[PDB]
Amino acid sequence: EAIYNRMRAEREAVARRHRSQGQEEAEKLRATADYEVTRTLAEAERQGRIMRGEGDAEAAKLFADAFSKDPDFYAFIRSLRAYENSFSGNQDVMVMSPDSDFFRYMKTP
Amino acid sequence: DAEAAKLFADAFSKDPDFYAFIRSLRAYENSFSGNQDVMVMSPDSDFFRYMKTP
Amino acid sequence: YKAQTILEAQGEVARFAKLLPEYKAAPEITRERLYIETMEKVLGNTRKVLVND
Amino acid sequence: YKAQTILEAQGEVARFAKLLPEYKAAPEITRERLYIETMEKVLGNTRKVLVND
Repeated sequence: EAIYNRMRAEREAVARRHRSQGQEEAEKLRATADYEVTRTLAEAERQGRIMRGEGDAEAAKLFADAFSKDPDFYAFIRSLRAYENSFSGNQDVMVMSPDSDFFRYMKTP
Repeated sequence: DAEAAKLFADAFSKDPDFYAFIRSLRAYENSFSGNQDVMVMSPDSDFFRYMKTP
Repeated sequence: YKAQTILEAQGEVARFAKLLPEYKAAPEITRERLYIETMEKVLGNTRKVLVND
Repeated sequence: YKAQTILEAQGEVARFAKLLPEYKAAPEITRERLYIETMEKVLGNTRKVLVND
């Protein structure tokens, strides 16, 4: 029985070695495949970034000239839109005062 | 990293102030993107200068 | 990682190079517009408390 | 995304260009109306505390 156990252990050793070699080869192939996939995706992302930058610059030109037509009024309108967009959520708390100039009509004449 | 640093230096040497402005704005956008922080401003702040009456 | 970071650096360089002349043409308006957009985004993302000091 | 950004920029430019002459004719009234509307919306969207200082 001891001899049988020893030979069985040796055969299991050989089988495990063969399977481990196969797994190593598979892992190497998968690693190089993943590298190639990442490189292709990075190249595509770089081209997409270039396109996005081109679009942003083109939009910036029109914004710049049409808004340099009148800077102060655009600043006013854009700031109001920013206030509305930022405070649209109800997760914040705002503290005021009856002396604040918006509530100057809250106080009676 | 060395190659990327060389590219970035050669590009942004044209105008450092504008690059700092853009990169800092993007950093502000990215860092605060998580809804886990609390900010305490004042109505007298320069950004909220148009919240006062004309 | 090396390939991806080099390509991303090239993309960012191209974007900045394209964007720069438009700002150089009209600095103040572009500065104001970008500042307002960034502030509205950051303020929308975070909770706010407006108290006088 | 590039095409959409350009289209939205054109739309916003058109809206501002149309709206500006109306402002230039009578600045005070339209400025006050826009300010009041914006404050109405922002105060309606947030909680209020009116403690005196």
